[PDB]
Amino acid sequence: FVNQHLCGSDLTEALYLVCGERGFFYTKPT
Amino acid sequence: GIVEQCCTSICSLYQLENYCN
Repeated sequence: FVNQHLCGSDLTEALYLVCGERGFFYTKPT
Repeated sequence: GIVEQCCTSICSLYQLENYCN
């Protein structure tokens, strides 16, 4: 995906895929 | 965080890689 705006789920989605079986990382500040 | 880093601003897949596991 070239030049992509990922926030909240949109980021988790790609995040979940960019890595996937490789596990990923997210902010989830709370 | 890295959210806005890729959302507000945009990033490439190589960066989301650095943010992977």
